[PDB]
Amino acid sequence: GVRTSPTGEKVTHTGQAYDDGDYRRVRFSDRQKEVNENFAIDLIAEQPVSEVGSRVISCDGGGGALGHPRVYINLDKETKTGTCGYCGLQFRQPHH
Amino acid sequence: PTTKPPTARKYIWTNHKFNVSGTPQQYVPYSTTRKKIQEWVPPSTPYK
Amino acid sequence: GSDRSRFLEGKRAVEDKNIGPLVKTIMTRCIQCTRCIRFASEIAGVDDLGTTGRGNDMQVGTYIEKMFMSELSGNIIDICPVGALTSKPYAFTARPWETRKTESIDVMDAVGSNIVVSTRTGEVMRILPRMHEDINEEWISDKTR
Amino acid sequence: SKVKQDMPPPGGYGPIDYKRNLPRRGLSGYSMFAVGIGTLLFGYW
Amino acid sequence: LHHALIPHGKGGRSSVSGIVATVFGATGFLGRYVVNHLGRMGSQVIVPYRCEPYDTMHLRPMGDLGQIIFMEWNGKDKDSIRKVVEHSNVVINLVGREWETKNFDFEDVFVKIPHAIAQVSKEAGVEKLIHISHLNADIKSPSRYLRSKAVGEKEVRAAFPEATIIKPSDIFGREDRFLNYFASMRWFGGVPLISLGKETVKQPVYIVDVSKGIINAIKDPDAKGKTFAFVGPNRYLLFDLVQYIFAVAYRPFLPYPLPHFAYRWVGRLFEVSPFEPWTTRDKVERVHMSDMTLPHLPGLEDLGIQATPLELKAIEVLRRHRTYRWLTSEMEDVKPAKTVNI
Amino acid sequence: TYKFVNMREPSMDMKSVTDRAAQTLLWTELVRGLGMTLSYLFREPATINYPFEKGPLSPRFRGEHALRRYPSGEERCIACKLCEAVCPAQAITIEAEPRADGSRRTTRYDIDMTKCIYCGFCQEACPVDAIVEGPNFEFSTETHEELLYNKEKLLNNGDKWEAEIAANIQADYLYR
Amino acid sequence: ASATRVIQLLRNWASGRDLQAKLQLRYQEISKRTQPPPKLPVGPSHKLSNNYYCT
Amino acid sequence: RKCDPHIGLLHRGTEKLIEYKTYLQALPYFDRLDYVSMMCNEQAYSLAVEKLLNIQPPPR
Amino acid sequence: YIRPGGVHQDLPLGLLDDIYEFSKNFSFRIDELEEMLTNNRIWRNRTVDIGVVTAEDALNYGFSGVMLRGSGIQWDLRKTQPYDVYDQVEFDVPIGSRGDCYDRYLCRVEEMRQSLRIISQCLNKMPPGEIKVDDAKVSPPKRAEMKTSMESLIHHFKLYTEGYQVPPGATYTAIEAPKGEFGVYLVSDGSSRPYRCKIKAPGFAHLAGLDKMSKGHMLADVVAIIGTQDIVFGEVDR
Amino acid sequence: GTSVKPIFSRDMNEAKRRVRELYRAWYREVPNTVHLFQLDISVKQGRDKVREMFMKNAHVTDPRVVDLLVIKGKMELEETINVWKQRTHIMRFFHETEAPRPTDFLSKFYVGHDP
Amino acid sequence: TQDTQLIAVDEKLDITTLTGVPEEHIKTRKVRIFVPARNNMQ
Amino acid sequence: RGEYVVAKLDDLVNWARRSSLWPMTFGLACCAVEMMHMAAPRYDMDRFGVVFRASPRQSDVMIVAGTLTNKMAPALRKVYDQMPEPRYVVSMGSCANGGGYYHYSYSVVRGCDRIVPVDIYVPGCPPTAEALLYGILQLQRKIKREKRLRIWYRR
Amino acid sequence: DTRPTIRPRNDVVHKQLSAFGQYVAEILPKYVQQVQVSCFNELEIFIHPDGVIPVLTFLRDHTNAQFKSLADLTAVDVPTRQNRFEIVYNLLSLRFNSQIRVKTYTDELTPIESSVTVYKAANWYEREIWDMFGVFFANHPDLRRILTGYGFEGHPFRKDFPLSGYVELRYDDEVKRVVAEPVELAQEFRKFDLNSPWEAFPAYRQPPE
Ligand SMILES: NC(=O)C1=CN([C@@H]2O[C@H](COP(=O)(O)OP(=O)(O)OC[C@H]3O[C@@H](n4cnc5c(N)ncnc54)[C@H](OP(=O)(O)O)[C@@H]3O)[C@@H](O)[C@H]2O)C=CC1
Ligand code: SF4
Ligand code: SF4
Ligand code: SF4
Ligand code: SF4
Ligand code: SF4
Ligand SMILES: [K+]
Ligand SMILES: [Zn+2]
Repeated sequence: GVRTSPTGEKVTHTGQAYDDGDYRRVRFSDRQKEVNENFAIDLIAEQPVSEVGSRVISCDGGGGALGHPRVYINLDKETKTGTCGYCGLQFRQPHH
Repeated sequence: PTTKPPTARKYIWTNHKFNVSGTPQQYVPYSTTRKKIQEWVPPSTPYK
Repeated sequence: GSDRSRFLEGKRAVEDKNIGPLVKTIMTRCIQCTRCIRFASEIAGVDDLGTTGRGNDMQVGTYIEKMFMSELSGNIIDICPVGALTSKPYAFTARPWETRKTESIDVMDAVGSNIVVSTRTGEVMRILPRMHEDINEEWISDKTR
Repeated sequence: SKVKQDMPPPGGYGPIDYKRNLPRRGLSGYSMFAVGIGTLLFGYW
Repeated sequence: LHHALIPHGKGGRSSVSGIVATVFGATGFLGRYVVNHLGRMGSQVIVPYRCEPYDTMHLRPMGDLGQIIFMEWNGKDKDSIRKVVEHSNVVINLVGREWETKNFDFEDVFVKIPHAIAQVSKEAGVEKLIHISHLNADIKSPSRYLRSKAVGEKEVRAAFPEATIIKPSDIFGREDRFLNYFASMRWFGGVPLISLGKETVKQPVYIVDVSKGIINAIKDPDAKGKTFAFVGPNRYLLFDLVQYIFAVAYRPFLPYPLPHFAYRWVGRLFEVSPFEPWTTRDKVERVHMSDMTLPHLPGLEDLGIQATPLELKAIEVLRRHRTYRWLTSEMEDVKPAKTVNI
Repeated sequence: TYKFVNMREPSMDMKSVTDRAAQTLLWTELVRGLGMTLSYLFREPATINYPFEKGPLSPRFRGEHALRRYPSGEERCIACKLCEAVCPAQAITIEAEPRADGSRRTTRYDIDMTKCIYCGFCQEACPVDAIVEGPNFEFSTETHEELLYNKEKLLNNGDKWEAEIAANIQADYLYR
Repeated sequence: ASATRVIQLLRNWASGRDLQAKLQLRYQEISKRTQPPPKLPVGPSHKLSNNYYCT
Repeated sequence: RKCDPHIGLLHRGTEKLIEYKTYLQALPYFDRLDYVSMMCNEQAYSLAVEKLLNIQPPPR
Repeated sequence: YIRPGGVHQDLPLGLLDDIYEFSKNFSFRIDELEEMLTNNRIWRNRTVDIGVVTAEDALNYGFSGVMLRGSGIQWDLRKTQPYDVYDQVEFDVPIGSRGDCYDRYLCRVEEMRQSLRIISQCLNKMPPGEIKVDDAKVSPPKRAEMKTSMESLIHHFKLYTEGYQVPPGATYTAIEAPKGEFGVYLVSDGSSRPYRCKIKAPGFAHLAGLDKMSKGHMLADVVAIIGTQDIVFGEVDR
Repeated sequence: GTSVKPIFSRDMNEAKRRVRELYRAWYREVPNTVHLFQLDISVKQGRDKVREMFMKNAHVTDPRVVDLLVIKGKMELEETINVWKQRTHIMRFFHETEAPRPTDFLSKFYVGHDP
Repeated sequence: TQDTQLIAVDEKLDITTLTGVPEEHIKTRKVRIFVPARNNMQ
Repeated sequence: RGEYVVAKLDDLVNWARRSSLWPMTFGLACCAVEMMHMAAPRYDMDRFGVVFRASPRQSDVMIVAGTLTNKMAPALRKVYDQMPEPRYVVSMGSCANGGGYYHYSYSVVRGCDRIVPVDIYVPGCPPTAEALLYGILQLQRKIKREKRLRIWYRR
Repeated sequence: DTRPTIRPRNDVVHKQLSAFGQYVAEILPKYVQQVQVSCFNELEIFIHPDGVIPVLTFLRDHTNAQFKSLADLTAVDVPTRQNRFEIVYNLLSLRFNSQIRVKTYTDELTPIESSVTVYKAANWYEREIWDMFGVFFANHPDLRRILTGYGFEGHPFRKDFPLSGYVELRYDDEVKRVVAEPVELAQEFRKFDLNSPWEAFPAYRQPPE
């Protein structure tokens, strides 16, 4: 979800938004900023949480060799769905 | 592609752009980082 | 070290003990060298961490949840040979080869602890406790780092 | 699955020519001179 | 200063000086040199261009990456100005046409647009403005060059309270159409000037002295409101220009005191060519008119910029006119013109 | 083993001198040169009709960096910065920061197109195949600035191509 | 390929060689651009035993 | 009679940057050394480095 | 492509056949070159007997490759100092008699034919084997092993941060470039980065000879000297 | 270990000697280099440019180095005499484009953190 | 041990003028040494 | 109408210039060889105007191919001024664009912008031979969108 | 050498260079300081500075050595060592297909009489050394700045010379000519600290000095 600034300046996922007083905004008129509308924060948020009944789940991320190293995910935290640092896919432990 | 459609994904562009240079749709370099040295925002009203 | 692997089975993942908003624990990376527990009980002189478990399942931590809070608490980060314990604020910010270490002394205390500054591209990332023995050895308190 | 990298066929490959094979084309040295003189005599006549 | 407007660097190409000098009409002479000076220590000089981008292409090398931001603009369009000076912390006016155009009445080039850019700049939120007047600016003078200059000079003065108005004398440079001009009577004819030159004393000034004046006026805070006059080191009676210029170029000296009556006719005939009015009726009495002393307003000398003598650098503009037999001749072979001055 | 080159000997007999004299007077090797070019005139040309015809390439082509994304949607680059360390021209400029979710994500990923060399080292660096060189070469520009790429352009390039480069690494990761 | 017969003998004669036997443009001898999965071999020392880096 | 082939008009301090980079990043310099026979330069660099390393390349 | 410790990537499937397709016909095009150039009297009279150089003068000037072999000198790097597998392959060394620009030109085109011979033998000699050394400290581990095993992860990580630790010392490993003798004086301090690498420029001495090969000769012979030297402005200028 | 090999200057006088004709040639060199190279620089400020270059380094006392600048200055002169050097090279000594670096501590302070 | 018209150089060697570094970069540049402290994490 | 007349003249002049450039080669490094393959029949450029007339005086566009050095700096520059207008320069490859692989070096100026006004930039190290043909084509269309006679009419 | 990772050693010629090294050492012991060979069958005999003439004149003319192919004239700066500049020769024997290499030590000022007599190939190399490292050589025919820019300052491969340099160039309109301003980089060279603090090779380790 891209957000706009008061001067109509759409913000990027990093949060950069040049204010009106910034002289560095003059390259922006007559032209445009390229904004990755697919904000990386919310195309992972809508992804569901898979249910695997094990204490440690591999996280290859699909594609076999095409993915991220198979860092093993610890699954015993009931209050925290264990997510992978590489791909961010949240993994869960069946509700006992 | 008529005999082999590319792997359909959500983030893929639904419409392939040309070389946008020359047109007002050009690209302009700009810092994508955030400023990390904020000022003191001096408070107002009284005098020493 | 070798140049390949011979492991075919799975691995073991440890629950990340959560202590401090200042030091981050990834306990799966721990090699159980127990340097943290000794630098705690002898140097810091405070009972904070343990080695709960047994065998492959023995884990370095506090069992019951706590928040280790010593004045020199930001020192176990450097003693840790692996990234099992890392610095939360500096985390995911800069990496060795970018940094150009510059040495100076601490000012937050009257000790004047010798420290190493970690400018990367025009700003300070992390503070390292330069070894000099008399003033600070190679340990600095949290308020300085 | 065995090794599948790019390999030459078991018979290797067709024997590839590499000699200097400039084909000698032309006419006899006297023949070129004779035909040159013959055209001149015909032209003169 | 603004969060990023704060200056930084050793005055190099990639050093931010914090001055955002949107110059108006920089595609000629003084515009070329000021941007060269503006871009030397590094500054976001937004140049609104109106001609073909090709003719503006040569301004690119004197700016760092992302510095010379050419912007489309039109004089008539009110919003055209407001877009190019919206973020510019300083505005340097340079608009003006020394010759005449049917679509651009001579009033406009010194009254309409100069007023049309001064009020928008003050409405935008700028700090400074520098509109370039003439050292001889005088409406009552028969010079439409002077007549339009003076009225526009006070308009921007009235419109902009901090309008640091600059009134340089007859500037000279590589493309000044003043030195290369005065070399051109030999090509055109027998030097049809008035009264053999013994009726007009002028004080030429080298452009870099002028251009260094504005940038020094930029850093000077007290320059606001004050109306500095940029004057050369020495004056020069008109005849001395003609013989000296014909000397530093090794041209056949053919002076002729053609009176003002017939010399006015050749002005319109030079405007007859519907591509460029080589000489105009305004330019007829422009050179006949002499330069007033104007001693009360401050000059560049007290501003830190000295004045370079004309005879110090003439062939730098005039070696082009020197023929092959004498292209190698420098100042020293040529006698200096009689310094009729203070 | 070796071999001379200019060791031919001219025969002095009546026959041999006649051919050489005929060659000198009646230019024959010159005509032989003429015949070579003329035979090539009637040879079909090999002029690729750009842009309508385009030259062949291989699934390994290197150019036009573009960050990719996982099938879920999150971008691949975890800011492991091996590409930065490897980059032999130091065209890459990466600054990391802990994202609000918790995992890393580069807040600044500029690769200067006119410092880069398209050596293909960067794809071999990141183990998450984050940055790759796409098949594009049709990004010539008219201003030096637009060559200076950033994170936003890199992602936009990735989303633009993705599908083409998705099959490219599928047919090449066996070799790698 | 392409060309016709009478043209071939023209360039065959002018060059004194048979150009139709082998030319300088690829028509059909080119290997298929898409190829089967290239199962690569392993290293000579790829073994779970007696391969210490001490050797 | 006398000839002086002045050079430097392309000069780049190739090994000056080679010192600051490591061996792998140094490899593209060699490909750009001779812009005619490029991989032959790669051959010389690879032989030199693996000669110091006391490691021979595989027969393939 | 060619990196310390083997070759980076493997040959794509079917490419070896394409090499055979090209090699089978490239012999024809060189017959076209030799017919167009060698026999024509214009090429000889303009280029033969031009820029001669005696064998002792050539070698003592630091010349190499086509400079020596063309000018009578009997020496080639592969035949004498066999580096890599060049000993196994067979070829001929086309040395010249006089050693002018023309003789060097013929020496180049005969090496072209000899190059085709070497291509023929090696292409039919392709082994079953890996592309890079089985030492992860010098060669990057396989991408399949990259994301599977920890040792491979570290070894590629460190190899791609600082590289590899090269034992100290120095060497002058030199091989013949298709232009001349190309060598490097790679002295290593022992860190992960080189200390000093002075690259032998094969044209460095070759361009030094422009003084005499153009001496006593026409102005147009100067470019003929350059052409037969094939002066490439990347090595003589570093 | 104080006794070391000399290049040309066995004593100070020979170092003083070589400086002499070096200036003799260079003083005779300024008027023409301007003339041929079309430099817009009068002869006078060309001559004393050589002058203050000459004592911009005339402070060292080691005889081994002074003659090294002699040959360095010697051959900087040779490269100029035969139109090898161009307009940019001759002018390069005549520093033009940069503003004078700061003189008073006030000017050091106002520019930036630089000393 | 090296007798070839050797000059008894009693003054400390000053090669600063040959290297031709800018004058602002030879005086206004404090130059310092030390042996690096070990990276405490390593 | 007058604007139509100046439009037809603008098209006639623009179509001639864009379609018949006479580039002059200024290759200095490996960027020269790959453009020099555009001369090879695979990506023939003489198919559209750009021909062998060379003769830097008789040249419209200059292609600066390869690394630019400080000692090369003035001699290249003086070529540019001697080159009659309409003169445009094409920046070939990472080195001529912004210094590329030798950006941090003492004998190279970072980019040709510091010397000549660059009208078009072709990335690559080296750019593929056909990619320059595109760069020439996009420069050709750049000339197509030129309003020299139009802008004169407004004046 | 059944293992294919390490390169095989070759002992027969390894002993041969050492025998030849002693053979050269005994003949001219006035100038040979020390001689040694490495693992990769590369022998190096070390000479004194004033020894450029006879040692090469030896190798160039000896009936049993006859090393005539001059390979390269390199220099290696070592700031620690007093004679930091180390001029390195390299010769190849045509008949005996071997590579000799002689190197000396030299200060910034101390000269070397030009070895153009033994090998005129050194002449053109000799220009580069004074350009590239700056070491002047005595009685050289014409020792010129040939590879660096015209009127350059200093010696770039002295390890005290910045990689970026001291002067940058640009075309300036107000002078219509290229002006050499001091460098002002758009980006600073991000140096990388690439030195593992653990022992790399116990073999070549320097003992406590
Ligand atoms: N000696 C002298 O010549 C002196 C001159 N002046 C004044 O200084 C100013 C600049 O001088 P100089 O630089 O030499 O002049 P030039 O003729 O070289 O350049 C004038 C500039 O004004 C711009 N301009 C003028 N009118 C318009 C308009 N209506 N719309 C858009 N742009 C416009 C031109 O743009 P474009 O090129 O696109 O038309 C051009 O950039 C002029 O007003 C001049 O009279 C002051 C004192 C002395
Ligand atoms: S110091 Fe680190 S690695 Fe060692 S036991 Fe403690 S957490 Fe584990
Ligand atoms: S860097 Fe070290 S501590 Fe961190 S994951 Fe890798 S091996 Fe473990
Ligand atoms: S291709 Fe090479 S130079 Fe370009 S960004 Fe990747 S690693 Fe850097
Ligand atoms: S190497 Fe790949 S994963 Fe690492 S920072 Fe670069 S793009 Fe991201
Ligand atoms: S951009 Fe690349 S190919 Fe072009 S000159 Fe530079 S290094 Fe060579
Ligand atoms: K740690
Ligand atoms: Zn995962």
